[PDB]
Amino acid sequence: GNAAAAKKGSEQESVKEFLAKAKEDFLKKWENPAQNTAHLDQFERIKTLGTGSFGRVMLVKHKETGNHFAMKILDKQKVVKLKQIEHTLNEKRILQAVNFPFLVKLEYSFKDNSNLYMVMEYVPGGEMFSHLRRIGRFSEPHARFYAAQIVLTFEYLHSLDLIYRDLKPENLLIDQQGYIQVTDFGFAKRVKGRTWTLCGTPEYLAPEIILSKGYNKAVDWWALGVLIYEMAAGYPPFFADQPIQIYEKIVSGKVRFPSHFSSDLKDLLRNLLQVDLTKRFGNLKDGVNDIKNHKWFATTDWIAIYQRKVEAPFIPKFKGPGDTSNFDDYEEEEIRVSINEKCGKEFSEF
Amino acid sequence: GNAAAAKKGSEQESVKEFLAKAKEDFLKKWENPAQNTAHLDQFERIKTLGTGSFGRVMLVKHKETGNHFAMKILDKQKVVKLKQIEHTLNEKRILQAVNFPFLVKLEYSFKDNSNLYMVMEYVPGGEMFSHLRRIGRFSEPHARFYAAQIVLTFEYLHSLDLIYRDLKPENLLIDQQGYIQVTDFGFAKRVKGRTWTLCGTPEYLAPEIILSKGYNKAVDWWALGVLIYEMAAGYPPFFADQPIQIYEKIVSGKVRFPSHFSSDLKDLLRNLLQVDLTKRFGNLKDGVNDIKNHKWFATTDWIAIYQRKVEAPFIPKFKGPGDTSNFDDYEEEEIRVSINEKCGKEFSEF
Amino acid sequence: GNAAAAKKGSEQESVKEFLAKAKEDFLKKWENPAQNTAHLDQFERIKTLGTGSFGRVMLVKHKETGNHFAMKILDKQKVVKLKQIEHTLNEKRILQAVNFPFLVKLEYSFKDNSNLYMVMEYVPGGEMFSHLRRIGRFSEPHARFYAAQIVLTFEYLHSLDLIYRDLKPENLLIDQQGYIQVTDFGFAKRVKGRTWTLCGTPEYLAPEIILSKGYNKAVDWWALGVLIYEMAAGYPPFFADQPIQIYEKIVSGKVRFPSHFSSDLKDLLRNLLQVDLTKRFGNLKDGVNDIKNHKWFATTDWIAIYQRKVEAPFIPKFKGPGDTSNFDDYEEEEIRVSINEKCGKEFSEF
Amino acid sequence: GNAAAAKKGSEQESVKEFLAKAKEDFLKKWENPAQNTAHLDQFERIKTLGTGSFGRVMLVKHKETGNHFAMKILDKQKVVKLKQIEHTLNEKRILQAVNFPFLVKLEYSFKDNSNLYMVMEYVPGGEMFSHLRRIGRFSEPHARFYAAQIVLTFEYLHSLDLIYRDLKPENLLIDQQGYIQVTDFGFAKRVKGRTWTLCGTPEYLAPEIILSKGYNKAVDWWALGVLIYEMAAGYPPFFADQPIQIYEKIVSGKVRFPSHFSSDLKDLLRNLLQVDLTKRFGNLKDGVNDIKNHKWFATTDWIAIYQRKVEAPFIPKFKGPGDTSNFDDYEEEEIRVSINEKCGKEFSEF
Amino acid sequence: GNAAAAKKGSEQESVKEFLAKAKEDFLKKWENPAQNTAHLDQFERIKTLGTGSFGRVMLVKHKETGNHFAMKILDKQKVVKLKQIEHTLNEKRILQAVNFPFLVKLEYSFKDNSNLYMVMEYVPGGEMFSHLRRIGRFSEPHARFYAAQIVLTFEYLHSLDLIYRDLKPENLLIDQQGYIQVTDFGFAKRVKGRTWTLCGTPEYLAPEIILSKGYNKAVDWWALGVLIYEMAAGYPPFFADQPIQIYEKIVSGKVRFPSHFSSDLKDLLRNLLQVDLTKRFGNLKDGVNDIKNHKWFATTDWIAIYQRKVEAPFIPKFKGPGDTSNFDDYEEEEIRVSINEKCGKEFSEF
Amino acid sequence: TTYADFIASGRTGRRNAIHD
Amino acid sequence: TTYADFIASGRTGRRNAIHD
Amino acid sequence: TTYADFIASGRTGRRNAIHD
Amino acid sequence: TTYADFIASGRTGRRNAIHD
Amino acid sequence: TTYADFIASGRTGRRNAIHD
Amino acid sequence: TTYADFIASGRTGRRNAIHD
Ligand SMILES: *C(=O)CCCCCCCCCCCCC
Ligand SMILES: *C(=O)CCCCCCCCCCCCC
Ligand SMILES: *C(=O)CCCCCCCCCCCCC
Ligand SMILES: *C(=O)CCCCCCCCCCCCC
Ligand SMILES: *C(=O)CCCCCCCCCCCCC
Repeated sequence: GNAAAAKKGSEQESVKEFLAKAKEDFLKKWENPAQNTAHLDQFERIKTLGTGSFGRVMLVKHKETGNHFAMKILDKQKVVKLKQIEHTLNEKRILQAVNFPFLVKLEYSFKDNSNLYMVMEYVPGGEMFSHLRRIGRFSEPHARFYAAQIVLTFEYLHSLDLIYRDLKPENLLIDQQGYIQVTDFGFAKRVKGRTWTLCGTPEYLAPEIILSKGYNKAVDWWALGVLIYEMAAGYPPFFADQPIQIYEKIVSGKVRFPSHFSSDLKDLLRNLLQVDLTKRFGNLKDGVNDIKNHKWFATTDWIAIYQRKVEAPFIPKFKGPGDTSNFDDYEEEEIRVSINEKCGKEFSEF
Repeated sequence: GNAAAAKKGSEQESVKEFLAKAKEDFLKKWENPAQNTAHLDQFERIKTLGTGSFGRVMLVKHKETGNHFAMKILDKQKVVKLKQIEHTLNEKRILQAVNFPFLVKLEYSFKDNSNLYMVMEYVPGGEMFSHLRRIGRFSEPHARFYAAQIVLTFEYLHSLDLIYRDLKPENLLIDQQGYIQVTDFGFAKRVKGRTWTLCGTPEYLAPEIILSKGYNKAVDWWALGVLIYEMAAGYPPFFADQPIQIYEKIVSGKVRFPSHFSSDLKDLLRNLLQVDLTKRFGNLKDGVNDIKNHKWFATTDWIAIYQRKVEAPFIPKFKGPGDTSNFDDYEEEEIRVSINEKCGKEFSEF
Repeated sequence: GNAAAAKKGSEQESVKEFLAKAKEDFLKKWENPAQNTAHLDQFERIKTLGTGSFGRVMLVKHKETGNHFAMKILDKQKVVKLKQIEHTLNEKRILQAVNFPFLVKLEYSFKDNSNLYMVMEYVPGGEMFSHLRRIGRFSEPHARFYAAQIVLTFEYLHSLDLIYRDLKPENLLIDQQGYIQVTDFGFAKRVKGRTWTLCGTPEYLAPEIILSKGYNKAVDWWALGVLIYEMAAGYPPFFADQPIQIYEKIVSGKVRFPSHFSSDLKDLLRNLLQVDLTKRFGNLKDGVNDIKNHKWFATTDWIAIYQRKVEAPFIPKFKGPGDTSNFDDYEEEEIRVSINEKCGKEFSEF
Repeated sequence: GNAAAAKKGSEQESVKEFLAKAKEDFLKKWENPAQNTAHLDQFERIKTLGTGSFGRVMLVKHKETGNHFAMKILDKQKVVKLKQIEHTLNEKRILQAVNFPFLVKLEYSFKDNSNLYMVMEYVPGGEMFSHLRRIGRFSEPHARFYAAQIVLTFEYLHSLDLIYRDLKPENLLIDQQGYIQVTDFGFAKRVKGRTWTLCGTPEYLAPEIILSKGYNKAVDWWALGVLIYEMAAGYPPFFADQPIQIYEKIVSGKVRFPSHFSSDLKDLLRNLLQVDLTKRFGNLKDGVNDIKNHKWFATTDWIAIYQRKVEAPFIPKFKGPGDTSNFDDYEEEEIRVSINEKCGKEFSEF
Repeated sequence: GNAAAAKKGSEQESVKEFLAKAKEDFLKKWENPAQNTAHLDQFERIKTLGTGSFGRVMLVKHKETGNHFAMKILDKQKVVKLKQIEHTLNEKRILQAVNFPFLVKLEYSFKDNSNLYMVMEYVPGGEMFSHLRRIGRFSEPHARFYAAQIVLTFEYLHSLDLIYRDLKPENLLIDQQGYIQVTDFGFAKRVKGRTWTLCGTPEYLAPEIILSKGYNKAVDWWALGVLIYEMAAGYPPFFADQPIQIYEKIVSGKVRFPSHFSSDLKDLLRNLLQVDLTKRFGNLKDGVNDIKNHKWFATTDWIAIYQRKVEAPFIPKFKGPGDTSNFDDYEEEEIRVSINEKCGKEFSEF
Repeated sequence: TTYADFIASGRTGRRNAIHD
Repeated sequence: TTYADFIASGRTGRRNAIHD
Repeated sequence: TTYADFIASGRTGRRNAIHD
Repeated sequence: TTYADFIASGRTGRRNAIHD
Repeated sequence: TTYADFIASGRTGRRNAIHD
Repeated sequence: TTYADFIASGRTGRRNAIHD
């Protein structure tokens, strides 16, 4: 339960076993990675869904199943020159090792002479980001629905010794049913203990990251505070034109809460946007349960949300049968793969 | 339950007894029909709700109860000349014999010299059809809500040896609360075994009907496939300008699923829009439970839906206090009934 | 439960104890009132939220907690001249004595030389009134959600021997989460038995009030009938231009129900808009349970609603970060408090 | 002018010369047709805009100009088998001969072994039809704007001895600026005098066509009556389920005008939906000027409309940069043209 | 006229004299500047409209007239440290010297010990920018309305030897009536001949500016091309993530026009987004009249637009009586001005 | 339908309370 | 009002032309 | 802003005429 | 996408039943 | 209200990540 | 269509001016 009754007891009994089966499992895939699961002829290319720094994302149809995926194609040379080899390699390992309702699923991965291909599940509703910016702000029920899902996602990731390091609306894809799916595990790190890299988006940096003092999984609960605030408010708690000014403001931590924030919402936020890590929720004795048992979460049944059985506030209805319009009617390219294998030993572990 | 726990056990235990009390009951009314339950002076005529081939549908107010019904008025001569005597007679018998949340209730029936009157419950939200066409397509949660209700309606109808034979959005009226009510039992047949009539709307014909080979209750699970597809997609799986071309396409059964269909939705649909009846869901060993226990239905509690206690995605708010505007401000007629009784022995069983 | 199972048994077992702890409690605060709980320097004034006959309502921020309240400021002289001393005094006593989910909370109260200040929780979504008038009418599910909450509010108030005497959409504030909060306890009376004052809004007067015959808590169940009707219909059951004509119509009690009202809705309403108090629901043997167990309420779980754990149909998203726009960008005043204490002995009990 | 002043005098002086230069001109192109103006390599294929009975319409980009056209591709064999050779040939001749603001321009035409290609200007706003059906009905100013444009189009066509024979919303494309462009000159006929073919859409058939008595250019003014009525009303004046019933109603000509039709609109319509051709407007002594000088047209300056300088009520904003979404993300074909020239002598005049 | 008739002759005769009276006039104010026209006590402060790098913009009410202005307040020290002294001084001189319908009017200017105050007319509809981003793209009629107004604004500015140097949607404020008002004359330069400064927004830089080769008034006609394109398309012709990549693309000048652009729109744009200045419109022999007499402008009467007598496509209705909500309910400051005069000799010419 | 009656009375706005 | 009739016929969609 | 005042009076509905 | 096909057929309106 | 500040910064669009 | 590119850059918000 969330607190069914003292069936809260069964909630916790269950969470406990669940997460134990989960470490066993991750550790096996983590420590013995699954590798090169398919090839390009198996997929019809439908349209370009997008275009990036290492290449395109494509809507593809797997020919045996008649199912649709989004294919991220990465040119080896481009990732090598952009010095993204280790981020790429790391994202793939994490992704093929992990398994939760709300993480986006890496369906297949393979390389070929030119390109690395990570075929993921296609989540047509898009990111939370644009919906949030078109709608303006989300009601505290809508915003709590999503909060509940991320708490659970972080409870799981952190048990596998994974700090996500990149929460914001742009990595939270909304699916068919109206539930979150987190994308981009390129800054996640499996770290037991403390680390030192400057990474995220400025807005969501916890004061320790900015301060270069070393940091841990407690950065993700500070970014849940930034996230609930921007969902329920419209805009981030600390934002500025220049990043260094955003930082300016973050290391002071002086937040003004909107008057329509409930006393209750404000007080969850006061302990997630905590600067003292000895007072930050999710980083105290009572771990997540300090967050999970806050009165803003009082009407949330954590098992119902896990089970995907709550009714979603909003389901996106992106327009355009087959090919959409927003996704986009781009100028279609060839995907050329070469007569020779480029970058073989760097991407050898992929 | 849907699968409460192994309270799925109580779901099924219960469904089992329910349906048993149901056959007992139908068989009594079926085999000894209730007949001529009221008369015209009992009703104030408010407005014409519509006009058909055998006559008008009227909004009427029953004077003792102060309650509103929709009165279908059929001119005996017109039904006789249109050769609809047996369809009419059959619809009435079925209707006065059957009893389920989601079927529209025949409140009273009587004839008089000229006309037969079937007074039904008034469901002001109208058909699903127009709502569907104004909205464009329905989210897989919205579309599954309705699917759940029809699965239950067909489980019940088929246990009473009734094949509905006419599913489409135009017979699915949405009520006050947001739940379906199926209208039009003029092509339903109580058939144990197999039948041969060409009936339905082209779009929804199962390949066997088109092929004239004989057919059974398995045609209604093929039409649930056509229905979930048109709700979740916007348009039917097979449609064309000419019916014979729709047929053309149906007997090949080559469907292309929209990219926003979930892998899961596509795979429910692959076994309801099955051409081999040895592979069509609802027609295998595991009857409906092959459908009811598909992962698209995974978050559905079948008892909650029966009990009408789920919260409805959409409730229509047709405009116009008393008399509406859409329903319609027609030119009002007299209902004339004659000095002589027309067609007495044909409609004698009514 | 609402009727969980014969867990209806636990519903009622529980309601029973709950309400017992509740009388104990109210009686203590009622009979020994809490008094003068704070002072003005403790609060930053943000904006004027509104302006009345005894003075302004202001958005204020309590400086220790960083929380927002709405401050009703009343000038003692103005209340004294408007002869509102006893209504004021009475509202405060009731308010500091009572405690339920759906009543608005009096957070602090104090006076000073000039003014009395009742600092309440800020409920930014505003009244149900304007939302209702912009939307036009509410679906019977939306309208039942609110009905369920008021039934519970009246069950509690009436157990504490309090007749509310002023139900209408303008005192039903919708909060952050989408639940009702009743404001204005200035006509409530703690009366065991019968009373005689002419009070309410014309539209909502029960025939006994108009008739000057003496009346009791049964007036509030007649006003729940007026309320469900105006929510589900758009307009009141009896309304006219002149109040005396509204009365004209109320003491005849001839209501016409809209055709889109469900047979079921109409029949709940026939016994709440009852003129014979020996037939009015909530005033019979079976108290509220005649209302709570009506088939319109059939899908309502009364504990879920109490527990605030149902999902709200509509959550208002009033616009304007901090200061809004609707709430209003007024010409800001000083709050002047004098060198001398005005009206000291009249407001002495406050 | 429309009636500038007695500058109506200059309107008419001008119309007069204009139309004279116009016959001279048409007659030259009509009697000496321009032929085979380009070839396929000159055009990049962007997307399929649609698919028909003789083939596809494609969005194409002419490589020298960087301009977009819509390419109707017709397979010679298909047109030959569908017996459309003469309609095809006739549409092309008419189209390459005619020149007016509101007719859609045939930019190039050519054939090749397999297919005939008519490259037209691309008018992205689509047909009036769907806009009309989504909006419901058009205000008499909006509806008169379009009426004014068609009056002018028919004045010109009829002077060139061309009866259009196919008016309805589906051939009236709305362009970038908000003005009409008439498509489909496949039933137009250059007939001096009277003809006998059954052609149009049922709804728009003038009683003479139905009656098989012979008919002339007066059929197009009856179809302007059907058109203004469906624009200003929502639905056609005579419509039914079966065409033969539509005819049923048309040859009686009993029209009921909506109550929101202005007395003035009703009276223009009474003489365009005239059954007696001796009383039908546009067919009397005063030709078009009976229509052009009707009080519904009183505020219309006919030269301003010609000159495209009035401000358009509505400009469609179809969505989807490059490729749209509505136009459609189809499955793209090859256009195959053969090693051999099919149907050479039939399409020889093309 | 635009081309009334050969009243085009009177258009041009008139434009000619107009612009002559205009140079006479500007030259007088330019060469003898009006200076220090009022003081702060003359104005009631209403609300903060915004906050910048040199300070706030405030809604102010001039006490004699009861009229509203927007007061830009600049702290002398801040402008001195930001090295903006000459831009500030220059903007003011230009602004007090110039006079056209579509430029925003500097109503008063004064300094005081601390701050410089430029009181401008208040244009509540806001920038075109956000409207454009909320609406998505503008119809070619809407977009041409605005184009017409900027052509006229640039014809005038350039005659006074002023190159604007900063066109984009964010400086085009839409007023009460729906007409443009250009703000920000901080990068305008009165230059006869050629200049060398890198200034504007990346998106709108003409290739010469990027190339550092020297440039003239022809940069503003390249920025009219960027502007008509972003209005009629949604997005800029050249945009990228990094500015240096935007530049990358601009100095190649390879633009792809949307398919819904009219052949005519595309061809105006081909000669405004010209890289060869010997082919760029507005910079050829026929000056502006190459632009003003392009067929996209064919239905534009240039005098009607000047005269403000065309009907505006869109008038913004920003919400919030007095104080708005979008403009903003900020935390209000003091404006402190000091006991001593800061920066006296630098701002001495102001 | 009395809703048309409804709109026509002034009683479509905020109703106050007779009183006391 | 026949508009309700209108919606109920199938003739609310794209009408083609009898022909030729 | 008095608009908030406005909404709060009952005088947001159809105003009749004192009279005669 | 066949949805564009869909709109273009007349079969976007109320479909009746072949029959009987 | 800083929301007006918010709109005025360029930081109303897609935010990327400093990095690595 | 590059419009999808457009949305994905941060350059969908208020653009400032390089400068001076
Ligand atoms: C309480 O209602 C019943 C317990 C059944 C819950 C199933 C356990 C699922 C727990 C997984 C939680 C995942 C969060 C990281
Ligand atoms: C499982 O939760 C509890 C079982 C109580 C369910 C009531 C049984 C109703 C079954 C009727 C199903 C009708 C479908 C044809
Ligand atoms: C039935 O489900 C379970 C009983 C638990 C309900 C908690 C009791 C709360 C009753 C308070 C009702 C207040 C109404 C005046
Ligand atoms: C009256 O204002 C001035 C006359 C100038 C009008 C130009 C003539 C154009 C006439 C063409 C009409 C086309 C209709 C078939
Ligand atoms: C043509 O119709 C009539 C001429 C009257 C026009 C008034 C002249 C105004 C010209 C000012 C143009 C300003 C553009 C920089």
